[PDB]
Amino acid sequence: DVVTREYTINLHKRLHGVSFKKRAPRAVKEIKKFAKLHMGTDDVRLAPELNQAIWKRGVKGVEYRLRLRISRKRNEEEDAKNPLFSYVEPVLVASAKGLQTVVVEED
Amino acid sequence: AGVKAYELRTKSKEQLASQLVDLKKELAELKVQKLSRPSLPKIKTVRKSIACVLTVINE
Amino acid sequence: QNRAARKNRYVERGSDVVFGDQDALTASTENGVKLRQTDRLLDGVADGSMRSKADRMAKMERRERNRHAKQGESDRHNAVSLSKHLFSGKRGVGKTDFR
Amino acid sequence: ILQESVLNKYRTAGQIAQTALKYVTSLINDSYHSKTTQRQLTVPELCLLTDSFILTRLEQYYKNKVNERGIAIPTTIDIDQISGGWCPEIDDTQNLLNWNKGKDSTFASSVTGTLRPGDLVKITLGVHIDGYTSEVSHTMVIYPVDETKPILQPTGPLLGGKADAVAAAHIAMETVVALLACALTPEKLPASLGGTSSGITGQLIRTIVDTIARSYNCGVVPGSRVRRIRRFLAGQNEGIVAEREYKGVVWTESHQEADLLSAIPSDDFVVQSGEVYLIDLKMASLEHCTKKGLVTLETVDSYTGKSHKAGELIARPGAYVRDFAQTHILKLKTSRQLLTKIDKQGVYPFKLSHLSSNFPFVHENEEELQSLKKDLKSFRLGMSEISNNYLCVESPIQIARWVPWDHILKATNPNGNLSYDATSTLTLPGHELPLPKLGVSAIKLKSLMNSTKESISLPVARECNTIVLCDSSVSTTDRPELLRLTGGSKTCQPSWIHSQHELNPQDSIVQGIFQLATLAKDKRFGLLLKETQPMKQK
Amino acid sequence: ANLRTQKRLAASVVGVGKRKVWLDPNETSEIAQANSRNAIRKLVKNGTIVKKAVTVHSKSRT
Amino acid sequence: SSLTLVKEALWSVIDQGTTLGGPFFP
Amino acid sequence: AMKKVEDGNILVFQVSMKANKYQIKKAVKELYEVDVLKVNTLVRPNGTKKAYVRLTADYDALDIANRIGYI
Amino acid sequence: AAQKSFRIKQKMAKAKKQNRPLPQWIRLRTNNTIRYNAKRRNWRRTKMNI
RNA sequence: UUCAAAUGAGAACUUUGAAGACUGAAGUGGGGAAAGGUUCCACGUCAACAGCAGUUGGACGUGGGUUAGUCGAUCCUAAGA
Ligand SMILES: [Mg+2]
Ligand SMILES: [Mg+2]
Ligand SMILES: [Mg+2]
Ligand SMILES: [Mg+2]
Ligand SMILES: [Mg+2]
Ligand SMILES: [Mg+2]
Ligand SMILES: [Mg+2]
Repeated sequence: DVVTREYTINLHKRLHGVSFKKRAPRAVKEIKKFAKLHMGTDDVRLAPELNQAIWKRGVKGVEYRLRLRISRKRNEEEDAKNPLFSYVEPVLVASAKGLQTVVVEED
Repeated sequence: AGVKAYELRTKSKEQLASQLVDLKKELAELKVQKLSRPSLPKIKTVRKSIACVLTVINE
Repeated sequence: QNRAARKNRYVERGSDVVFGDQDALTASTENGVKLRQTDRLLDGVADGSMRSKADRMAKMERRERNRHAKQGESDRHNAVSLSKHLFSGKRGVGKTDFR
Repeated sequence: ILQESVLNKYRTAGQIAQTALKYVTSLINDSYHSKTTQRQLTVPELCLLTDSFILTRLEQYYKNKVNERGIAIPTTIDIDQISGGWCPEIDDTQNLLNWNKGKDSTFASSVTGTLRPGDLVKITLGVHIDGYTSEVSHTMVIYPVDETKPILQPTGPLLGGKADAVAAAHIAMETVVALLACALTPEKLPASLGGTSSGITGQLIRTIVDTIARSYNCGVVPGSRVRRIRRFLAGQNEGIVAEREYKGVVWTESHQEADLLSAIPSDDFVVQSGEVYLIDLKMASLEHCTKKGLVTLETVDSYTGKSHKAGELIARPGAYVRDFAQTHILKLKTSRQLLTKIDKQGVYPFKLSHLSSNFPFVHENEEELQSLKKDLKSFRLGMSEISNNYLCVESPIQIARWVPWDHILKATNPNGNLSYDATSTLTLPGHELPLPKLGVSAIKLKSLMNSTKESISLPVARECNTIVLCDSSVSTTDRPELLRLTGGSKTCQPSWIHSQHELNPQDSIVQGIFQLATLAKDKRFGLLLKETQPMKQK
Repeated sequence: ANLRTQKRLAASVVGVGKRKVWLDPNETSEIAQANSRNAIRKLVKNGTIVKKAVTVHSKSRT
Repeated sequence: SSLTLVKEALWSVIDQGTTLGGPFFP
Repeated sequence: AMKKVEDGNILVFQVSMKANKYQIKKAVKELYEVDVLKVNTLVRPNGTKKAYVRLTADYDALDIANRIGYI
Repeated sequence: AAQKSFRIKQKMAKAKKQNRPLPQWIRLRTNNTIRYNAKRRNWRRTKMNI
């Protein structure tokens, strides 16, 4: 099924205690696992703008909270091992605090 | 093909020299063709004819 | 934008009609050579069946050196049977040959 | 799909081709038969003048209304054993003389450019407008002029195998034209020839042509075809460029083998109305062959150093074919400019002189010719790098050759089907099986031809026309009719020949051929053929 | 495709280092066709290859 | 052998008039 | 090598290792009946000598290339 | 060295022209026992020693 | 170190773009001397080698490339032979 939602991921408690050279790569992997949990799709693709948002303050300056837009869509290629995949985009907001999960109407 | 020494031995110096010059021109043209065709059997007989003419002149 | 799009027109040409769905038209060389470039390896073998036969012969002959992990025909390093500096160690109270 | 405008474009192309053929016939007759011209013209001069004449005539038709128009087939003049591809440039005359010094005189007419009595001269030319192509090809004969007659005429009719080949080509051309016209009214097909309620088939075409050739003791050269023509797809380079769809009948060494043993083209089709057909038939004389043999082709190269054969022809082909699927950015500015000029020509074979700004000639001047040659030198410089990167390929010069069957059978091929020409530059001829049932490849057959001492070169006569099967709405006369865009009784008039061989009337196929001739003559209740007329110049 | 040669040629033609040369990722085949500095110059002219500006070293605080 | 049979069959199978034009140049 | 024909009116030859520039210029003029502006030489990494022969403005290297046969 | 002697350059030219694998038509000859170039040299394996 | 696309049967390691860093002009920059000898560059290309991998390579195959009256040698002499 095709669906789009906006989430907030708490990267602070997921990166708590991580070595400074590994913080941003582990943030990438935590976002992939987060999307896999919320959409049931092992295929998760992150937008390069989301990668920029993760890496904006260096390798050890990841944000505590990130506002993500996750779209479960259809894998249109006929060689796909899974029929659906997740696409994760950044949501550049005034503040990531106090935001609940919402459903975006795909129009 | 090629030249024959018994045919060459009946000629004069001027005829032998003219034939040598013609053979050298022919070898130059064959070397030009060899740049495009690496297997050119006529080069061997032209070289042997040049050698035979030089041998007869020296004799 | 509509004026620009309507100006940008594509009309099928004869090259589109004939060569649109085709390719090649010329046999691809084994070594990626040009038309008048010599091929040292294969110029003596005119036909491709005998070319493939010689290629299989070379590939079969390569096997022993490949199992010995040589860099190629050019790798001919020879190891000695015994290294004297490794098998002449008798270290008294004093100077040694290694640390 | 035939339309008024499409038919008009085909008609204009055919008219220009007929006018060009009349022009070349008049030029040859003035140079060698009329003898009013002080200096005889040569073959490259005739080809260049024909191309310039075609361009000047085509300049005035469909200007500023059609994207692409020009010469489809460059003017080709083939003499005797040469079965196609002879169109030398004007700058290669001394090259030909120097390359063929010390050879035999069997190709003396082609080497020197000057025609000789007894020559079979085959002239081929084609014109395209918007990709609608009309091609003509006519064999003519060169004669000695009788000095005793008040009027110019040959001393005597042409006799022998060349006469047999001319007769076979002419009669096969006429019979095939009538047979394809019979597809519009199938009830007029003779019963002895085939089924009255059924149409025309490739099997019927092939058996009629084979019967005529066998009656006149001639072989069909493996380049012959009777095929369907569409826009931009006229077989202008058939052995070089592969085609997605083919509807026609071809003759090959494989077909010769099958007859002896009695997108691949097959003779399992039915001729349909509303189609354009090219008929190109080459007949090689078998008079000097005392035994049963195979007719094949030999490619002419420009390397004198490949053999010692004094009976060999060394020449460079003058027509090139652009491969539009291949791309490579060149290093020479001359080569890049030449490629830009070449891409304007389209998908038809071209000569280097066609790309000159001096060409075509407005006034025939020595300075015009010299500026053309000055262009041609740098054109050859650019073409060297263009051909080196496979952007363009040569159109081969081919000589008909005869190989006896006993030598082929006695020969041994250790590879069988597996062998192929790895050094071949073109894919289509490089990987070919001329004898599929015997397991003999093209390289093996060429080796056999070179190894045999009794392999001779057969004289060839050629006839090629373009026809349209016009429907009732398409035709003017409210009935279906065949429009012959090229050829007929006005341009392709047969020369004075006398052949001892004849069709044997006691065979069903020959009876059908005679009835086809009768129904073509019958202008009241028979078939309707509309020939395209050459146009006046002044 | 391998555009290492084209990147090097574009740097040499434009006159900057390879760090200041931008190859359009969408015109990959067009760039791959360019074996010569003349074709590289044509690509620079039509905008497939772009020279980047220098990284700023401002002197306001100094 | 099919090739041998083909070769044998090949060995087995190999083992007035007309006038066009006239006294004129067209 | 073919680029220099159109770029600087220069022919490129493989010449003998024993030949100097005087001999190269004299041989070119004798064989092809042209006037040579100047000769530059190098020894290639394969052990043969390469000569760049530039002709005068009154002669065209394009004509000489066409006459030789490579073009 | 860039500024080398002619003798050194001549030996280098000979080494370059020797550096090749076997021609493939050699393998097709009758009673051929030459199956590879046993004297192949590479610049990073065996030095020429001047 | 990371993201996406491309290529490919196959991509942690190839290419381009998007980012984060580093050498920090006594450089991880640009040239040379000794030495090496074609390793330079292009096209093709993966069996072996690159202590994982590999579509990449200083690897394998085929070729291209080094242009001088003025830069050097060449001439002079030093310790010396
Ligand atoms: Mg800790
Ligand atoms: Mg020098
Ligand atoms: Mg720093
Ligand atoms: Mg350097
Ligand atoms: Mg390299
Ligand atoms: Mg490894
Ligand atoms: Mg290499």
